[PDB]
Amino acid sequence: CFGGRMDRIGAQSGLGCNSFR
Amino acid sequence: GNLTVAVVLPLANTSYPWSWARVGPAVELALAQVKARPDLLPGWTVRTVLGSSENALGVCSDTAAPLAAVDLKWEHNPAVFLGPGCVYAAAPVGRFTAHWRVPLLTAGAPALGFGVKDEYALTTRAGPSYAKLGDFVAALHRRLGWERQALMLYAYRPGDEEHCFFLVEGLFMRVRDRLNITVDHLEFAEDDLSHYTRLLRTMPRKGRVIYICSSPDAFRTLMLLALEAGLCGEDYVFFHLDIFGQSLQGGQGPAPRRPWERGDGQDVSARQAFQAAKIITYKDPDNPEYLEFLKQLKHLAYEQFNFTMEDGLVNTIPASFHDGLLLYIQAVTETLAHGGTVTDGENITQRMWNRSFQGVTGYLKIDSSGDRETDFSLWDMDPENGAFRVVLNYNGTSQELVAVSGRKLNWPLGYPPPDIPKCGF
Amino acid sequence: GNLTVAVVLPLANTSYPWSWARVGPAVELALAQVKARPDLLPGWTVRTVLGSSENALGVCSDTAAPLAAVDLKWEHNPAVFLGPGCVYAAAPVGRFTAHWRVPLLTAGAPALGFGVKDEYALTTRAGPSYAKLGDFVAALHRRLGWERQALMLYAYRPGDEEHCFFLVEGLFMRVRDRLNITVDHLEFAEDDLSHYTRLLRTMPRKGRVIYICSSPDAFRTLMLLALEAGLCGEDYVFFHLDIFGQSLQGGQGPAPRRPWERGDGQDVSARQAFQAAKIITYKDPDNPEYLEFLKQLKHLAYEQFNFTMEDGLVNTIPASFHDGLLLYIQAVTETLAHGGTVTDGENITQRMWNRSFQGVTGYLKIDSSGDRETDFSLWDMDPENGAFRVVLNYNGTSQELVAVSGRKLNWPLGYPPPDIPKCGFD
Amino acid sequence: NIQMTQSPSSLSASVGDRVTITCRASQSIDSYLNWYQQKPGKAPKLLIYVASSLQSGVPSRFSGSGSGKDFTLTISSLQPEDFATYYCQQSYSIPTFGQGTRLEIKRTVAAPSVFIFPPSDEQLKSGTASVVCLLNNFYPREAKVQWKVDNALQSGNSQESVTEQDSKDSTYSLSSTLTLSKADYEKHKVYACEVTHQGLSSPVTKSFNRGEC
Amino acid sequence: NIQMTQSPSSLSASVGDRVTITCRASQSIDSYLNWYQQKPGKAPKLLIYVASSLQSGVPSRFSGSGSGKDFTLTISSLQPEDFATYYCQQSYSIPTFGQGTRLEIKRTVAAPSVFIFPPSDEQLKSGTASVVCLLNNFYPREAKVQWKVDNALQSGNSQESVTEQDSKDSTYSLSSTLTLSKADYEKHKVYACEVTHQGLSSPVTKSFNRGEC
Amino acid sequence: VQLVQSGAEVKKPGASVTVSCKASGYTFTDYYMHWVRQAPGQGLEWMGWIKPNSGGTNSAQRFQGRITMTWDTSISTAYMELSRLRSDDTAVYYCSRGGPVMNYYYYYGMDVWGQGTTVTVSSASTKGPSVFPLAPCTAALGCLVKDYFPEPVTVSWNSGALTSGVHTFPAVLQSSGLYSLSSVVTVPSSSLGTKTYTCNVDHKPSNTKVDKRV
Amino acid sequence: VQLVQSGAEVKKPGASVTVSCKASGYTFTDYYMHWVRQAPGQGLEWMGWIKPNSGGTNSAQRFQGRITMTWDTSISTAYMELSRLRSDDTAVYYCSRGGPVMNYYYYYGMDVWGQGTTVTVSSASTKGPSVFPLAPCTAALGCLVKDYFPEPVTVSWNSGALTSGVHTFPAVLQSSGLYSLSSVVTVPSSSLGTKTYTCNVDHKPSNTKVDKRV
Ligand SMILES: *[C@@H]1O[C@H](CO)[C@@H](O[C@@H]2O[C@H](CO)[C@@H](O[C@@H]3O[C@H](CO[C@H]4O[C@H](CO)[C@@H](O)[C@H](O)[C@@H]4O)[C@@H](O)[C@H](O[C@H]4O[C@H](CO)[C@@H](O)[C@H](O)[C@@H]4O)[C@@H]3O)[C@H](O)[C@H]2NC(C)=O)[C@H](O)[C@H]1NC(C)=O
Ligand SMILES: *[C@@H]1O[C@H](CO)[C@@H](O[C@@H]2O[C@H](CO)[C@@H](O[C@@H]3O[C@H](CO[C@H]4O[C@H](CO)[C@@H](O)[C@H](O)[C@@H]4O)[C@@H](O)[C@H](O)[C@@H]3O)[C@H](O)[C@H]2NC(C)=O)[C@H](O)[C@H]1NC(C)=O
Ligand SMILES: *[C@@H]1O[C@H](CO)[C@@H](O[C@@H]2O[C@H](CO)[C@@H](O)[C@H](O)[C@H]2NC(C)=O)[C@H](O)[C@H]1NC(C)=O
Ligand SMILES: *[C@@H]1O[C@H](CO)[C@@H](O[C@@H]2O[C@H](CO)[C@@H](O)[C@H](O)[C@H]2NC(C)=O)[C@H](O)[C@H]1NC(C)=O
Ligand SMILES: *[C@@H]1O[C@H](CO)[C@@H](O)[C@H](O)[C@H]1NC(C)=O
Ligand SMILES: *[C@@H]1O[C@H](CO)[C@@H](O)[C@H](O)[C@H]1NC(C)=O
Repeated sequence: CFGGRMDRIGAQSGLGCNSFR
Repeated sequence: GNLTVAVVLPLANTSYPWSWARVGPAVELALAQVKARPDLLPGWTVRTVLGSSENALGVCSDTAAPLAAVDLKWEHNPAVFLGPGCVYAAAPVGRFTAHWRVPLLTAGAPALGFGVKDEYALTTRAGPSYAKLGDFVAALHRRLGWERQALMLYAYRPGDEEHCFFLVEGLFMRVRDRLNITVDHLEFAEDDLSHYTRLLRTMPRKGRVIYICSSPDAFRTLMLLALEAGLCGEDYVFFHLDIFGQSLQGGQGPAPRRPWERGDGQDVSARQAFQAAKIITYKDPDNPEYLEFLKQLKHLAYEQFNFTMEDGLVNTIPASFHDGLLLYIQAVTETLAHGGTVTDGENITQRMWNRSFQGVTGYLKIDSSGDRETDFSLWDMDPENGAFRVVLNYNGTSQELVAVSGRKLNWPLGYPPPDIPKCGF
Repeated sequence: GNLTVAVVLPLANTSYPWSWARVGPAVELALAQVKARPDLLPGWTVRTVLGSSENALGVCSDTAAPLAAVDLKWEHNPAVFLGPGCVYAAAPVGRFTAHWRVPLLTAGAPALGFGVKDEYALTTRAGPSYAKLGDFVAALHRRLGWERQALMLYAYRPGDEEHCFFLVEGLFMRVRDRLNITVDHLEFAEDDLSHYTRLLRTMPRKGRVIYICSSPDAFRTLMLLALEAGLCGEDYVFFHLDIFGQSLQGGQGPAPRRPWERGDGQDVSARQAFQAAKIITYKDPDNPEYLEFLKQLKHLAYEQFNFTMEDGLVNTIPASFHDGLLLYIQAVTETLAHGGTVTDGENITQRMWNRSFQGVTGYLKIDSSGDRETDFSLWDMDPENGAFRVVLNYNGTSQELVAVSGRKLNWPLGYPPPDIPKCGFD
Repeated sequence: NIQMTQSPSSLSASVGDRVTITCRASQSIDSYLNWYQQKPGKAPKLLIYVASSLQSGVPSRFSGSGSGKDFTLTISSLQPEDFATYYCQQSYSIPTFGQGTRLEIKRTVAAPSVFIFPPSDEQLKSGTASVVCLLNNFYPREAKVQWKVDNALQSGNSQESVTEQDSKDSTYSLSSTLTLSKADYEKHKVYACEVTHQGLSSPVTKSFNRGEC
Repeated sequence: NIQMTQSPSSLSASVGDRVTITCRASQSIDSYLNWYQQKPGKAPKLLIYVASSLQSGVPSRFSGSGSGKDFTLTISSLQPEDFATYYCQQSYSIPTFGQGTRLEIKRTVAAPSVFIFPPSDEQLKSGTASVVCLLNNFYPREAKVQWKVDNALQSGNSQESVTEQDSKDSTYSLSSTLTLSKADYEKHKVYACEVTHQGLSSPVTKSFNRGEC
Repeated sequence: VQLVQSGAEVKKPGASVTVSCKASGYTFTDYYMHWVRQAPGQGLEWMGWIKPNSGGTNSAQRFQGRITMTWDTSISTAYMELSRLRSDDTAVYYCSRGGPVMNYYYYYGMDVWGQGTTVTVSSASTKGPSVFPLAPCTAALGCLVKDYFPEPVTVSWNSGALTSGVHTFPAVLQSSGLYSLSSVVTVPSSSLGTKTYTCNVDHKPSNTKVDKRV
Repeated sequence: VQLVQSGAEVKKPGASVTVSCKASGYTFTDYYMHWVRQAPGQGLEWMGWIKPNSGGTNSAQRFQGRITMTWDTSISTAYMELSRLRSDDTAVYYCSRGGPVMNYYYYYGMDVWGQGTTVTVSSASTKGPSVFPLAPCTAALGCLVKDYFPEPVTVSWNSGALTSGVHTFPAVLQSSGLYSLSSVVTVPSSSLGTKTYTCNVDHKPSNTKVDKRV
């Protein structure tokens, strides 16, 4: 989950480190 | 006395389901209904203040909405906040209202992150959510006997605010919580032929029951590619999670709803491929009160906001707003009937939670978590006509599956394929 | 006139590198230096207001910090904002300042999300950044001739704001942007035990050069497990991204350091295992001005805050603040020397960017992106007595690598192992 | 920017009275405020250069105070030369000027005198007629004037001129002029103007006829 | 909750004047305000409700205005029975009262008539020595009384009592009492109390000797 | 409309105090009833109110936990009970009516007030006052009363014959838990011996009959 | 300290105007120079300021587009250049000094002001006035001036023979782009014909002299 641009309220934990760029 | 209601919704942009041009007529209809009823706050008048939750670009932003909410709170000090609908915009407003101990109402924001009541207390969601989709999926798996594995895929776009991403995380989390089975997930580009080819290569070796979130064009292209990729309907099943039903109309009951016809020379191939695809959408209310409310809403919107609305499931979003407002009013009355003031957020929030209400949308039920239980519909292709039709409905209050007119699911081999083939992956 | 500086830092908790108990003395020293210097703001005085960025629990939060910033802006209307340090707390504050066109100065929040100036405009970071670590990694790869593959692992711990997430993502993005090589990544939980077994089972099939972001105890346990399994230094290399120097106490001036001994009965095994491990840390200043500043900082903090500070690289965090503040003052003077006002923001930020300054830490440079270039250090163990020592330093202003006293980076076999074995991963 | 508001918009007081003027800022400013006084036909003169100082050459009867978002300018004893327009200006940022505050003397209520003038023959020769009616020696300044021709009202074709308060009698002049084309003159007969004033118990109509004039 | 502030703390005016009391709210309240007037020893009485409406049976001279966070109460044509304490109370939620605002008449400054009293012999036999000196017919109430024992500053062992304002002369009465142990009385000879007042040109010292009495 | 209270008791700390307020001239269950206490010097303070028709009660955050309010519709009376008394609980309590209940108009002002009930909480006992004459060593004379409990005490000069120029200072609470005050009179200097002076004190709780001659 | 200005020219829209400010009598390079424009009926309006010693310049957002201000330290003069003039640029311009340059005290108020200059923007020719006498049909005697350009107009009538009790109305800009005003003073009706009344209108820009019998 290193796609970036997720700094918009990053307090959400979530899952899914499969961006598959 | 006067009761002040603060609204934080986009006032200029009308492309969002929760736009002010579609909510304003509903709000004024709710106010008229309250004024016309003597059992809803007698002798009290409700005023509404408005604020913008969009930047100069006219899209949802996480900076303008909190500032507008803070300015509204400072200037007017409202007793309740309405909206916003965008997840990013409404996320800080929830925390701000929780700190201010001000009740918040929202018919949108179906993100799973709002389900934590400790961080987001005094927040009520009267609209559709994504956890009910997980409950419906678990019920379908229980009914069909699938208990081994599942696959999830979603598309990435730079325009939307990761709608498929949020829907998929909610669905996957609820499936993991309930069915405790092994589920995979992947993200693919909306427009990339190489990505499509590699995805079609990867899919056959991961699972058999597959859920896809993407645009209707992307789904059609994927199904067309799978037609000659070797995938058939006797082993593979595809589900399209179109909550608003963009591939179809949804607004009207009786209609053909041909999704595979586009006049591009591949209609026959699309029809042949679509024999192994199903669509999950929202449930359309059928009571005449909903039709009358829709007609009044269209008339008022055309008269005032100079906006022409279109039939569809999107119209179910503002209507719930209306109903939710009514519920809130009732709660206030109960407080005034039990020795309280209009600034008792905790008591009102407890009173609305876990309650049954009657509205234009029907019999709504709010559980102890403050989330409204929603209904879903599953479509199927007609074996003879070839046009899609509604075949299953889900009741979330009783958590039951109901057939329509004694219809049966269309299976190419008669029975649903197993999760794991006999040969194996 | 009066100049108002707004600080948003934890005023009660004293466990963060940017805590007020360690920044306040630095701010006082900077103000005293400004007052004693007629060049900086002649005839002007500088004020300071404080606000709390923590909740009742005492940790930094993304809810209390924006509210405190809004309250400070409404009550005092300052010209510059200081802090916060936590990314989740600083980012909404940074966006609010950008909307308000008020300059923001900080030394924390090194997350990659702040690297875009379209959204986080008028924001200056005077502290270390994670992109410089990526530049150092790329330079090391170029020097050591590795251009094929790399492996990344980071640990997840509940309690902190994902320390090994932002660093790993920033370094990974920088490596992809600069080197254009295939790099993998993986997350593991240090609390569990089967996760370590799965990691040791999956590492040989994913690469030979591995970067690890975990606690020193977790790193030692992983190294011991690798030694027991059969991993050796002739084919594998391990790098530990300990920026603040936790495995090595302090990371101060030269002294024998033995991080493989803790009296657990297996010191020999740990010493043998650590023959293939290196540590990447920050570079401490060498000028005596830094030592004098540290002495005065510790003395004033002890007398005025009832806090006892230790020796370590963490003390390099508040000092940068000091230096940054000085730079800001200079920029203001330049504006006041060009027929301007202190309430413009854009001119001051533009003047601050792409400038060379001299401070207690040394000669620093700010590029066009408003990110201070930081030096790095690589620690190596002495083969004779088995103690770690500094052997290589990286300067980011010139992007160069320099040895220390002619020290040679020894290897178990004689030369660095190849990035990919001739037989491949199969 | 910062918007600056002055209160009250207008104020009437006698000689030797205590008067206060409030200046409010939309944003907090520590002490960056200046007070200026301006007389008609003259350049403004500075009175206070910070929140609470006193510029050289200014009488001690003026005082200034306040902070944050609210400031006050106080005059302990009014004088005949102290009646002027007051402005408060902020200097923390790009300077902005307020809407002003007019100060006038206090006088008893007086009744207006209504005078009418039928259009001259020279105006008819030129091809454009004009009628005028004016209120003379009235107080206070507020009044309403309406035009009525054959019980019909026209708007947008009239102009109003008002003078400044005189030093001797403290009176005002309020003249209304209605201009019309030559053609429109002869299809109407009687022209009148109605005046409504606080001092008058009932509105006064002044009328004339085209034929007899 | 919501904190309410009253301005000013106290004021003085004559019969037939005009006074104004301002109430400030920490938060925003549309029209949730009530005004009460309370005389000493009597229950409070409601004058204005919902910040704009006058209760039946209340003189029309009282008026109320304002909305949001600023409210004003104006009293015109003051009467001798209009001097009491005024409170502004919010009624939005969890009603709270103000700190109060006194309002009395204005009179010429007078000079106190200070008298002293030696302690009684029977009180000394009990085991306590008390010396009292009183101030009579002084205006205003603001005054300073200091006890001196053999030219030494005494503090922490004295009490003062002030009576309410009178009607005929509208003056004040103050009494200061110093309490000391029986043994402490005979070890000193000179006892005095010092009076400092605005009306008095210079401080007045009233002294007596233990041996003389 | 009329509101009548009763009670002048003094309770030891840690005890319970009950205040009863009776309404007449109007329907009891048609308006709210608020309870307001006023400290001797601090001022008015709001505690809570009761809703009779719906049986609802509201209390302040600070007073919540040790306050109980009840009412009886048959006799149109309301009772308030406070437990765990402290030294700061000495005040005057008022019962007031305000706001119609039909449309939930709880924000209306309080237009009817009671006479008030005085409650004193202290650790002391009834004790007789002591009178000490005060004479100089225009002339001033007076009598000082000290060490009495509880309030009130009435003092008169010459059995009411002399009233002009008589000033009675308010009582002050001593550090020992008792009260003291002094009453003074101003007389012409020429009348130092022409007429006699006598001050009369009356303490009803202690039944003290003392006639002290100056 | 003296501030001298010069210029009262009128020109068609779209041209350029220059204003000269002289700061003789004091060190020009030791203080700021502020340019302030005031509308005829709106109020004061800050435009910008310059810093002579450091070569600094500051302008408003809505004015920086078409204003250029320079200075000449040889003669201690400041020049203001305005271009793209429209109908909204008809106002009065002022030049003033305030704030020392040794210390950056830009917040100091303007101490010494200038005399001011008037700039008018209009597209019209210099045409003479038209005078219409007023006669009664306790009367209305006077003269009305119509369709004159440009400002100003001299004394109303009689060249100051009748000064006591005189009223003059300000000029009003009509839709046609010209100006008009009037002046009416009523005498007792007894001496209407005994004294003759003549109004004199003089116009320097057009060199027009009109003597109209009332
Ligand atoms: C000063 O600042 C420090 C640094 O932030 C604070 O220390 C942290 O305090 C927080 C708040 O309690 C801690 O967060 C909690 O951590 C729990 C795990 O901690 C255990 O495990 C760690 C090792 O991982 C041990 O070091 C530690 O001693 C414990 O044994 C979590 O389980 C908690 O999660 C639970 O609570 C949260 C709400 O807080 C829920 O949302 C979760 O769902 C869950 O129920 C929680 O995250 C943090 O671990 C502390 N860090 C350290 C290093 O100790 C000080 O408390 C603070 N002090 C003051 C006075 O301000
Ligand atoms: C999904 O399943 C739900 C439950 O299985 C369905 O909810 C039911 O909806 C029907 C309407 O079609 C309700 O019937 C009405 O109920 C109201 C409310 O009853 C009130 O009065 C009774 C009197 O005893 C009281 O006990 C209740 O608490 C209410 O106060 C009546 O007024 C109507 O006359 C009518 O009977 C059912 O009550 C309701 N079930 C429950 C358990 O509430 C829902 O409709 C299903 N979804 C769909 C789309 O059909
Ligand atoms: C109204 O909102 C929509 C979002 O639903 C805007 O459409 C997006 O606009 C941005 C740029 O503003 C583009 O980058 C996106 O690609 C657009 N998305 C889609 C789906 O079109 C739209 O521009 C807004 N309109 C106005 C007038 O603000
Ligand atoms: C890293 O390299 C830069 C540039 O080579 C060094 O900056 C120089 O510092 C010296 C000492 O102050 C100056 O005299 C030079 O002018 C600087 N160079 C430039 C180009 O400005 C910097 O000192 C180096 N870092 C360290 C720690 O030595
Ligand atoms: C409600 O608002 C109206 C104006 O819309 C105002 O007149 C009235 O006083 C308000 N009532 C309250 C209780 O604030
Ligand atoms: C600066 O602050 C001081 C108080 O510290 C105040 O007296 C002074 O007026 C202020 N000056 C300005 C220009 O705000």
